[PDB]
Formats: sequence, structure tokens, C-alpha cells
Amino acid sequence: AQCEATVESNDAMQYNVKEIVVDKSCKQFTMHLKHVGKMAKVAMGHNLVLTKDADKQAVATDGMGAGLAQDYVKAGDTRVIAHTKVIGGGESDSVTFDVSKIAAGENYAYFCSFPGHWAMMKGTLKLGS
Ligand SMILES: [Cu+2]
Repeated sequence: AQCEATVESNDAMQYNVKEIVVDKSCKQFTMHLKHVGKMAKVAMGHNLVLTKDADKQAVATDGMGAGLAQDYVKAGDTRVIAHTKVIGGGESDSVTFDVSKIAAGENYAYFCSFPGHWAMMKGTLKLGS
């Protein structure tokens, strides 16, 4: 609703939403992440990272080497448009980004960069109205 969406992540390594559509009327957009499971962040942590589809694996790979304290996102990664921190069960986080950083027709991927999670936790985001 509005210029925001909510994605729930669980203990089975899956997002509940696979597609997010950003309305052209939005200048800013907010992504809310809820970890609805009950596992600790050191075992089942989840975040939400947004990049072009092409940068997915490169960003996830560098992110794994950043560490948990860095939310598994390489500090100042120029390929990451937006990202939340890594959360454990019972928690949540939000990230707001400038819609101008998004282009029509372009393909964007949101995925979890916690080690090994990217291959199963990913979705598509695009500008469309
Ligand atoms: Cu995850």
C-alpha cells in the first residue's frame, strides 16, 4: 500500500512475496522486512538487499565476506541500492530509497545476503503503474 511494501521471511528460507511493483507516483519507496520465524540471527538471519539482477551473485558473494556485524553487505557497496540490517526471529527492519535510482524496464532483484540464503530467497522489483 502507498509507496511501501512488506516482505515476511521465515525459518524455511523463503520470502512470502516474489514480486514488488513500485508505483510511478512514488518519489521515495519503503521496504519493510519481518522475520516471522523463531530462529536466531546467527543460524537463520535474514536481510533484504536490492541491486540490479545482474549484480545479485557478485553482491551476495562480497557480502558474505563482510561479516554479520556488517549485515553481510560490503560497506559502501556501489551496486547495492538499498538494504536492511540482518534480523533474527521476532524482529523487523525497514529501508527507504530514492525511486530515481530505479529505471523503467530495468530488472532489479531483492535477495537475502546472509550466507547461502541468496539461492532461495530472491524476488523481482520493478517500476510500473
Ligand atoms: Cu536469509
